[PDB]
Amino acid sequence: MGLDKNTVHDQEHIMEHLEGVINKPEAEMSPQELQLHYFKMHDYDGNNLLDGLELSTAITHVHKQAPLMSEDELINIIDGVLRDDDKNNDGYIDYAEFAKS
Amino acid sequence: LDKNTVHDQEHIMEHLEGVINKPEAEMSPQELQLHYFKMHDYDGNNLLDGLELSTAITHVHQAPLMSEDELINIIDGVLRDDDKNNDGYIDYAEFAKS
Amino acid sequence: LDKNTVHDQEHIMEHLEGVINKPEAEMSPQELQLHYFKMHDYDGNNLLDGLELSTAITHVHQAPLMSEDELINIIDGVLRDDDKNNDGYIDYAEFAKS
Amino acid sequence: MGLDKNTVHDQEHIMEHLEGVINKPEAEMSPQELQLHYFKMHDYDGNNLLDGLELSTAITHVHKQAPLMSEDELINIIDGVLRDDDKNNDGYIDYAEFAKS
Amino acid sequence: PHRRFEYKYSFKGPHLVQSDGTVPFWAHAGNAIPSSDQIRVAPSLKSQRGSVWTKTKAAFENWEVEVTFRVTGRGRIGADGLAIWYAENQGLEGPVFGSADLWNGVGIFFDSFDNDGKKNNPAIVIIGNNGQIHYDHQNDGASQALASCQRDFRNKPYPVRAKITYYQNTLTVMINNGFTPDKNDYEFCAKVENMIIPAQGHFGISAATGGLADDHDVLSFLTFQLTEPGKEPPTPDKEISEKEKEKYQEEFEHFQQELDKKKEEFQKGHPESVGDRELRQVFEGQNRIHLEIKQLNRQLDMILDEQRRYVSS
Amino acid sequence: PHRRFEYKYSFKGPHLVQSDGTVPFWAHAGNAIPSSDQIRVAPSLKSQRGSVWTKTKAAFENWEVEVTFRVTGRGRIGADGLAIWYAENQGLEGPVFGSADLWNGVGIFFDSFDNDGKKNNPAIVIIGNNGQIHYDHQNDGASQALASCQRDFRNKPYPVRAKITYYQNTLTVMINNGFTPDKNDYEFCAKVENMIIPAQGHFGISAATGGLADDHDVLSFLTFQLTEPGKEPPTPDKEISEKEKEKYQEEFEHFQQELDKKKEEFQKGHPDLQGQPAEEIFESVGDRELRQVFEGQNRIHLEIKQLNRQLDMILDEQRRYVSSL
Amino acid sequence: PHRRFEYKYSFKGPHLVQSDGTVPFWAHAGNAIPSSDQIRVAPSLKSQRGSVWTKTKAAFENWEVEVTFRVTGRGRIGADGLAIWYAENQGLEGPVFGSADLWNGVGIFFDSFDNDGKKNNPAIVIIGNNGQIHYDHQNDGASQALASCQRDFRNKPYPVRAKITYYQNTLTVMINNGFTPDKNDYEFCAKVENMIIPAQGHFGISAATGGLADDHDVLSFLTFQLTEPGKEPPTPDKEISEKEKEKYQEEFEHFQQELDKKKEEFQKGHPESVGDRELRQVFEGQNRIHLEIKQLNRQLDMILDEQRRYVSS
Amino acid sequence: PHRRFEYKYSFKGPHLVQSDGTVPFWAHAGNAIPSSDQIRVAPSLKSQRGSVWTKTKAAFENWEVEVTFRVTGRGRIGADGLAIWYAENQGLEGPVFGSADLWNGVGIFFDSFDNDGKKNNPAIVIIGNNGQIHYDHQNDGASQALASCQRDFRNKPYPVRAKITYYQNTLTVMINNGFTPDKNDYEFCAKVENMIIPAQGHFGISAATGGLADDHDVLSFLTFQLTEPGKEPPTPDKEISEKEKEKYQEEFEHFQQELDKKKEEFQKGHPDLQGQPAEEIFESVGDRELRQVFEGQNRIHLEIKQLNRQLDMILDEQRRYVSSL
Ligand SMILES: [Ca+2]
Ligand SMILES: [Ca+2]
Ligand SMILES: [Ca+2]
Ligand SMILES: [Ca+2]
Ligand SMILES: [Ca+2]
Ligand SMILES: [Ca+2]
Ligand SMILES: [Ca+2]
Ligand SMILES: [Ca+2]
Ligand SMILES: [Ca+2]
Ligand SMILES: [Ca+2]
Ligand SMILES: [Ca+2]
Ligand SMILES: [Ca+2]
Ligand SMILES: [Ca+2]
Ligand SMILES: [Ca+2]
Ligand SMILES: [Ca+2]
Ligand SMILES: [Ca+2]
Ligand SMILES: [Zn+2]
Ligand SMILES: [Zn+2]
Ligand SMILES: [Zn+2]
Repeated sequence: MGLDKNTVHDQEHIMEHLEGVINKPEAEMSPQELQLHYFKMHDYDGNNLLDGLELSTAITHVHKQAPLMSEDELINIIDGVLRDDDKNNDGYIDYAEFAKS
Repeated sequence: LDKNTVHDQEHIMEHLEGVINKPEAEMSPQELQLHYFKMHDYDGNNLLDGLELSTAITHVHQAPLMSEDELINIIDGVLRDDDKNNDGYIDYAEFAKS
Repeated sequence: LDKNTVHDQEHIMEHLEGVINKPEAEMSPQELQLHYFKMHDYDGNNLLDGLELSTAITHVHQAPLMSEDELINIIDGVLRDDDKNNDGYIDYAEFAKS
Repeated sequence: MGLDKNTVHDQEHIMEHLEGVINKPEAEMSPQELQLHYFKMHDYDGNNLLDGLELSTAITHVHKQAPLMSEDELINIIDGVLRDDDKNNDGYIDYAEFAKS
Repeated sequence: PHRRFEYKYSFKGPHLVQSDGTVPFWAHAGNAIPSSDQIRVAPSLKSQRGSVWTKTKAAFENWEVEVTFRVTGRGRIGADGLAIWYAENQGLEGPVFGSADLWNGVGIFFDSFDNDGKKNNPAIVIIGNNGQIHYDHQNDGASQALASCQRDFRNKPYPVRAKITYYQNTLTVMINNGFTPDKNDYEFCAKVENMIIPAQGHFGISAATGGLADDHDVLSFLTFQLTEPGKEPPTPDKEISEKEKEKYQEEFEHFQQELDKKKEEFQKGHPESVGDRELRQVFEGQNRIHLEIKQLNRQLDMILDEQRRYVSS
Repeated sequence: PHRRFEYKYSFKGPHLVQSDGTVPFWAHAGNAIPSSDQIRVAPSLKSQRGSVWTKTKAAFENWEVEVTFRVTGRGRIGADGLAIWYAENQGLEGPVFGSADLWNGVGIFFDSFDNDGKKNNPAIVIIGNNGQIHYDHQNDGASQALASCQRDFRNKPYPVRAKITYYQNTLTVMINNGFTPDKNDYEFCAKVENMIIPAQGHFGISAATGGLADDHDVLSFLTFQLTEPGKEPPTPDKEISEKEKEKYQEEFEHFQQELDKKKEEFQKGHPDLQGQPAEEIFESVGDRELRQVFEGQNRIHLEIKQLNRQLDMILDEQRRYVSSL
Repeated sequence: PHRRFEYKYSFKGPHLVQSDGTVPFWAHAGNAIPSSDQIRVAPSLKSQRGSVWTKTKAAFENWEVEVTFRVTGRGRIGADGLAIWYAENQGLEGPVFGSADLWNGVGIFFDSFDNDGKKNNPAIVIIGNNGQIHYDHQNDGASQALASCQRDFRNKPYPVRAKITYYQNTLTVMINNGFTPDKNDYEFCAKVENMIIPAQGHFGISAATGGLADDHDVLSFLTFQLTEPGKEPPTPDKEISEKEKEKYQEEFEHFQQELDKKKEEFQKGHPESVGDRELRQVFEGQNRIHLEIKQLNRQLDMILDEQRRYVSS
Repeated sequence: PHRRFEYKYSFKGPHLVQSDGTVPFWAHAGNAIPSSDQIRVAPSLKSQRGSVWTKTKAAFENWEVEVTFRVTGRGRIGADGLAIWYAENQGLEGPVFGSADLWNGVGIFFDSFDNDGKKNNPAIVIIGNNGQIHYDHQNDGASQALASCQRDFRNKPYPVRAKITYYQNTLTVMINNGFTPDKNDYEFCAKVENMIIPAQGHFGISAATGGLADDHDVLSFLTFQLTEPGKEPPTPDKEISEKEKEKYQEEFEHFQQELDKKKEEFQKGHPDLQGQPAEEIFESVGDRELRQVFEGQNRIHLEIKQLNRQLDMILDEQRRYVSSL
């Protein structure tokens, strides 16, 4: 498990996340722009860079019960994401790095 | 409010210390009692109530806290036979009366 | 307070600039006199006095400062024939009257 | 002219200088302690060290008319005093240096 | 009427919190943070709800509570506010000022946020509900407000005191403006007649914080039972000749005077600020002006009464 | 130097806490109240102590830590203050700014109360202890203070940001005074050269409240690993020809433009956000003491006006009792 | 009485200093620092004396001067103070408040340092001298003081205004304590009857500073000649039918209104603080309270007069 | 390093001015008012410029300058500010802080008015100009500022002292905030390394006042020549065996003790000195705005009390007109 393609490719989760601010649900989006929407909606700081804290917030998350992941499990997941995607060893994940995998 | 609880010298001696410390181990029974009455009136109203008495009998001087029902029963028993005017307050008139 | 001293356009034209600027070289003799009377009342009292006139006829626009006696004489001559109510003040009633 | 011995040894000037604070005038003082009094009274800063400024104030001075010395003259006197008495090249004049000359 | 102190439905400093970490005879839940001096019912954080309710029920025909509290905010607008409830059950959680909706009792709400946009807030609203009416949070309960007064209690220099008295089917809310540290400086705010509440109930306080954050501290909560002067039995022959009190009072006064004298010289046996002192002097001067104007008003009223009595004949 | 963000030693908003009420990878103890936007290490109550320490030890040769905090107090005098530690053991409870004494590491103390009575406070004091020197609370630690600078960080319109950088055995503390909302206006405060610290230690931040009361919020705590430009391995041939980076950057920018346009044209379609400007959230303390004085007058006027109208009636009806008679 | 403005014995802003660097018709000497807006008669430095005196002599039977000034001090105690002289000759240098002793005229002294140690200062003292009495600086002239009132004028928020009027052998000193920016808010301070001063004399102002330093700024000095309503000749037939004034006044008002309208939109054609605004609001509120108390006093006095007229019946 | 006091480039009280009203070895121009205790470079009046420069050029490789000054203002916002220059030519008149623009040297500016509107003021700005860059007054010189620190130096209970040290081509500014009356409590403000300045230059200090008014007093200006410890020639055999130094030091100490005893037993014989403590000379600005408010009440009370007694008579005499009738 990790930053799988289907986890980002869930149109329903993206649509239910963009509600309130982006009020235009359309069930015809390509699998390209929805990954982008994921990247924009999970960058809370507005710096256009995904770091470990934002990724862990996305992975743990709260949707309405569900049990929480263990701290060691979350550490392993984020470390596996960073060790295989942060080519520039900055800690942050650029959109190009995100699109690579 | 038993007699021996208020007729002990070491508690009041270690309590008033900090502003007044006049070591005199010859206090009359009405002297240490009056000190006890003066120090436990936190509000400065020269009057004792249920809350002041409840903090008096428990204090912070280890032992587990007494039961809520037991504390309620003992303070109600104290207020029943000591209060005479049924004001909800305990004065030194009633305090020295019983 | 000669007629040509107040009936020249360039002086008030460079004076009023900074807050209001409406370049219009067709001003009536009562219009530029109107502006002259309006701006020289520094105190905002809608009234001219000796001191306001003294700073009016001198200004800072080189030429040597005028003699104290000469300034006193010319302002006394101005005040003698223009003021009618003898208040020590010059109003536009008296200003336009002469 | 300069920091002559008689200039410091004027008992009248010392006595008229210490008035107001030291009102015990006694015309029997040795030529030793009057130099001390001079040194103490001309050190306004309380640092127990005479610099050029305090010396120039003492030399120019105001006693009640007399013409003032030229600035070049005062510069020459102070530089001559400093070049022949400031042994440690500190700028300040210690009491030991004052007693040397 | 005759007032009887009730310890069972009261908390007060400076030993508010016992050794175990809770306030006696009171049950607190939510984000309440009790301490020795006061109870912070809802701290200066976003979306905070807190409530302190009595453990044992209260059975009073007529009662009077005095609540001392502060509502402190950094900004000019605060949310949501404080609430004093006399209910039938302790809700202990809900969206109506940190407590449950559909309460069966009486609630005094010190609303500080104008959800209606009518510039009425801050306000004190008395709302009664049998248990079938939902509180309208979107308009500060204006439709079901029994009575309301527009007073300010935020960022006052001294604690705001409220006296809520239910006596002979009449509920009276009197508010200290908080500008003086006097204990008996109450001003009239609101009252309602023919108010019906259950005889059995729990007292409680609560506070809620919205988008803007305010600290809602409650310093004391004294509950008094009020009884009619005629209905109370006298029960005579209980003062024990009324002579021991007279023999003891002057002795106790003398001993407390000598203790104060001892403290006077033994404070220095082994050992205010500018600006703050000036502000205290300014507030004392304003209080003097207020008192003198009130005394003039009383004098003028007496003169009016004397003139009416003179012209009556 | 080269900076790498370390997620295991950081926390930031707006999702600071999880659903179970704990800060990820951090252990909080004492009177800390972690909320979603900030961690309140010590609220405005008497005798409060709080601390948040890292769960896992950090092994960095050179590092940099950026802390955003607010210390807000009603009065002009505050107590006790804030502290940022890099220690050997997690001391989560004690008498030194809410954490234990005798720590084996370095500690930066933001002291708001001048116990020494020298008018040297508020101050930023760097104190390095091997584990054998007690903190002299009664003298603000001036005897064992490695370095100090005199700054004010209380009641500022914007959060105060501090950068503490350990690089080549030199510890540099830079303070952003918080007057400006810019996040990159740091001003130098202090530095200590030849500073020694344990190779592995726990980060932490604590706060304590004394006789006076302040609120010590911490909004973020960003930890960066600093590597020297020459010792860092380049590891080339990993950019995958760098062409797709350029091919994706303009697509990302085009999205940003489109989403900004969509937000712009739907932010006014249904205007329902109340908003909260910073002008409505900031007010000077002394000016506050002025405003209440003004309010004190608004009462007094009323007590005249009613009285005035009372005198009005004694002018009117008395005339009706004069002409009739 | 009838007032006539006199420019020859006056200085006023904002063009107080001419191009050559001196104030017109006034001769200043000592440490006076005349500037465009005000004259700093003696700055906040140790041992400073300054004075501004009139060049040409003044021959008025009755006169009235209005002096606007500020005395600002960092400390709570100031020295020495300000002085307004109507003399016979310009002393221009001396130890009596920056001016010479044995003056032949009248001097109003605003003493701010209590050399007598009686806590009377600051005070306003009217001292007259023929030219043979030395001013007693060691006790603030208590022995030779004709009149004195104890009013404060140091570090006031607004300029302190003093009206000194000599009319029909009576000198009246009226002080605006400088708490409101109103021009006509004078309060009575002192008066002396049968005061004799020479008809020929010079007006002047002066200031002196002792060990403690205060800034003595004088903003304006307007001198008015007062004549009796009956002694002034009418000289009729000089208004020129009194119709041109009525024909011109409304035209001038219309033009000034249209100029204000033009400035209203052309101020923004090409482009207060918190705390300071709050202080201004506080001082205006204090002024409104004071005005309403004065109006209540007038209403009460009118009621008293009506009651006396009624009990007369 | 080794310090030598230079009298030719200094002035200090309490005999600052001579009998002819000029400062020795210094030329003052503009609106400077040199008094015996201090030089008021620009008084609290609108549009004032003043400067005091050195008459003689000074040739120092390394130097230290200690300036004691006060900037006192009535309001919380002051203008324009103070400046200390080490230039090539004198700068008596000009638009830059009371000195001429386009100076070939170094200039330290104490700026009190934030013309840039960035809330960066008051500030200490080091500007070094070769003679071709104008001073950007509208932006507070932030574009051409070599260094800057944010300190407050207006309305302090004690004089503010600044140490400016040029040593090994590094200009270091340390500012004493003036909270404490100690003369050796300097705190670091700024430094600029590899700073180049003319070998010979004039020292000078200037002050300017804009729309708002402040008083810019200078109490002392002490200039020291700094020499390296290795380049300084020792020149031994000049102490004359050093024995008389020890033989005179204790005599000087004994005289100090005797004079102190005489002053102690004399100061109470006829007590006539009034004295002026620092508590009676210092008061905070905001507290001042409170105190006048308090005075504003002391008037209002009177207007009630008299009114009160007036109502008193209408209670009394009316009764005398009621019982009689
Ligand atoms: Ca990010
Ligand atoms: Ca990356
Ligand atoms: Ca009590
Ligand atoms: Ca009782
Ligand atoms: Ca006018
Ligand atoms: Ca006229
Ligand atoms: Ca010396
Ligand atoms: Ca030497
Ligand atoms: Ca509401
Ligand atoms: Ca409402
Ligand atoms: Ca401390
Ligand atoms: Ca300290
Ligand atoms: Ca005097
Ligand atoms: Ca006196
Ligand atoms: Ca500037
Ligand atoms: Ca700036
Ligand atoms: Zn989601
Ligand atoms: Zn002109
Ligand atoms: Zn001499």
